[PDB]
Amino acid sequence: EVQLVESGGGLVQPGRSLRLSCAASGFRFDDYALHWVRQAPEKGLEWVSGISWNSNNIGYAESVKGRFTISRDTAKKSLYLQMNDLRAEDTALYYCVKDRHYDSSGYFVNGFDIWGQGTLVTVSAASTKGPSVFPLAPSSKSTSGGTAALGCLVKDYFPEPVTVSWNSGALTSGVHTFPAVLQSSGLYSLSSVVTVPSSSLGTQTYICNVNHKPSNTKVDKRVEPKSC
Amino acid sequence: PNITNLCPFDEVFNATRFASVYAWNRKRISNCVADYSVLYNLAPFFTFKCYGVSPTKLNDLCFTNVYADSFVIRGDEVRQIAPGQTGNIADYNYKLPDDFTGCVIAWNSNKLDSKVSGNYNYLYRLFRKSNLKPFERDISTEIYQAGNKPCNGVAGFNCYFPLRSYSFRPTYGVGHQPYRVVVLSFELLHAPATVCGPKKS
Amino acid sequence: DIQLTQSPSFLSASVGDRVTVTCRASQGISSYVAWYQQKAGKAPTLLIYTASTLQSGVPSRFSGSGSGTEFTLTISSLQPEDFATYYCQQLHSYPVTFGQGTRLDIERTVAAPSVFIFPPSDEQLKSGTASVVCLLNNFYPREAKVQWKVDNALQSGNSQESVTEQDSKDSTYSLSSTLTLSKADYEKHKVYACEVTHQGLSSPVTKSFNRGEC
Ligand SMILES: *[C@@H]1O[C@H](CO)[C@@H](O[C@@H]2O[C@H](CO)[C@@H](O)[C@H](O)[C@H]2NC(C)=O)[C@H](O)[C@H]1NC(C)=O
Repeated sequence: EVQLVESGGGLVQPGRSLRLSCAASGFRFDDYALHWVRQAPEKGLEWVSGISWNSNNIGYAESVKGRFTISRDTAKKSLYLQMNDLRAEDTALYYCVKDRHYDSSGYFVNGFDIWGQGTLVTVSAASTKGPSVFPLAPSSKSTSGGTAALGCLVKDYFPEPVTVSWNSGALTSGVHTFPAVLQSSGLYSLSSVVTVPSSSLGTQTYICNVNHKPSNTKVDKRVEPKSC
Repeated sequence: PNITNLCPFDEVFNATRFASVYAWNRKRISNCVADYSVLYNLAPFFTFKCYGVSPTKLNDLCFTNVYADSFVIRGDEVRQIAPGQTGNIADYNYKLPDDFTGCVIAWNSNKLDSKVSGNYNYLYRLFRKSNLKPFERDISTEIYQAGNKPCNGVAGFNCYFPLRSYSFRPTYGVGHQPYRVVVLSFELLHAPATVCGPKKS
Repeated sequence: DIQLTQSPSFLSASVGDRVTVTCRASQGISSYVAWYQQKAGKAPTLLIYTASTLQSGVPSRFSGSGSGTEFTLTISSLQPEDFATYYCQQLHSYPVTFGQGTRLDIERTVAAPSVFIFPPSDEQLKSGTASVVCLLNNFYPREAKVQWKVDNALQSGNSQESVTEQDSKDSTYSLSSTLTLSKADYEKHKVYACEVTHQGLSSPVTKSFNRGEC
């Protein structure tokens, strides 16, 4: 089996360099061309760089040229993409791929056959913090047909996406957690809501458990209907 | 006799990259059983012109050893690979001997070695002081200076770089399209009878 | 350089039908084109190269055709695992260029989304921020439109939205709208309203509340 493994990714800040490592196995390394591709979240795909079999034909994208360095070593079966002068635009998932006919492009037979799982690289001007939780108290306008909607609002947790559980995992049906979004200020936030019949409102207590590993902050916040 | 493992006739005829003509590669096939049926069964090729034996009866005979070479040349000049022919590759790159007993295989590779911008991985030598004795390879890159004044590794009139680079493009005619060539050279001294094809009892 | 366009951005289909994706280029690139399939959160794999030659281990239902500046990918029969994303790739020059991407969706029954609007919590107000959330639930067509209307005045440039993945049980979608206001701006207005337009909704339905009403 042919396998490619990516390593070295993570979080950095603008103005600093970084290095990666694409280890390869299962095929002869010296008779195949390799490429580095990047993908932004929910933004399709985009090409970054490519190399030839003997390191003679190298091509870069305009918006990327003059900043990064591709280098292949056959001694350790390794491919390196040295990074320089990072910005927030480069935050993406990186794939290391292997072309099929020992040369970059233009030939009749070409194609990206084997794609690595890739690594996440994020560049930012902000630092890890604790999230703030404001519960979404259900009201008479949040219920319809005997079923009410309620949830929790967690905001301003920067480093990593957060996980939420309802009733310590007891309440799972009818739960929808929207994907995390990037606020204009540079901090992440999302909302998780659940629909429950109004017959249980006032008799059952619902507490959303929000667990954030990077800040080591475990917050459980109750949600109860508003009393006017 | 005994021995059944097939010879590696797929490593050479299925290789992705073929070495340039000026610096060719030499391969030894020994201690195995040959299977020439696949060669003319699968690959659509031209010019199976063999010297010293009829192509039909390669299965019955037994051989001493098999030497396999491989390179790529221009389309119009594939006829130059034969004893008694004169040409740039014949004189300076690959020269066949007067007494030859073997076959040559040439097939088109316009769908493999053609580049839209232009291939530059294939090179040939253009000029040399003298001819080459058969079965000799050259890796020399030093400047040959025809001028009286010694250029000594510089570029100028009466001095030229010995090597020249091919450039294959899909828009070329059939004459200039690249051709992959593999030559098989035999010897029929038949003392050991080690590497011959299938036979019963 | 050479720009490539996917004709259908999203295309709904059902099992056993015929679908076609048209990747159109700007210049004449002969037959240096390829197609790729990306699963849900997985590394994309090759499907076809030179638009005519199947690579390996690919079901015979897939096929491709085209010439010049037009290419088409054909699926003879649909299968449950065929739901994925499809990209087209140029291979003529050296700055390679991928298409904007085609996403396939399941085919099902129109759903009228349930509209819920929540008032800002008091705990948030003392922190200096105000937010009103417009909630859309269980609508089959992915496309929709959320309009923010405050004091009978349209609002723009200060709202964000997010859509969940298609449900594995109800095969519907959920949409949430987040509107950001300062504490001073929140108290200045009187009524906050949300406008929702949807295929399964005959007329725009507005869920709203008054600032001075509980
Ligand atoms: C070269 O590689 C091919 C892989 O495609 C080997 O297998 C042959 O593949 C063709 C393609 O249809 C078949 O028609 C042949 O029957 C296959 N050969 C077999 C099964 O022995 C091929 O053997 C390799 N070697 C060559 C061509 O000399």
